[PDB]
Amino acid sequence: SKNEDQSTQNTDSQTRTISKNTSTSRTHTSEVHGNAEVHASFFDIGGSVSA
Amino acid sequence: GFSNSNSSTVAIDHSLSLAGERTWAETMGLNTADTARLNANIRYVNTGTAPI
Repeated sequence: SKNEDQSTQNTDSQTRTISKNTSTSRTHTSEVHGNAEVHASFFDIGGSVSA
Repeated sequence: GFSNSNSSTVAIDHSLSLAGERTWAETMGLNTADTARLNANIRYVNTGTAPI
């Protein structure tokens, strides 16, 4: 007779997790735009520079 | 057009959590060498002629 001791375990688990969260955020934005423009017509030519 | 830009977002959070749990468990242990125990129900019969 093999003197071996064996065991089986069954387990059930039901978990209810109720969670809260909150947040704030603060953003600060700098921006530097550029522009150049060359217009041309039959007899009218222009140019423009912007920032 | 040539547009540069630069932002900076500063944030903060608080949080709660309420976790309720109910756990059921069952276990059956056994030893293969000692599975069962015996018990006999027996009588004694004298069919002879002298008592013992």
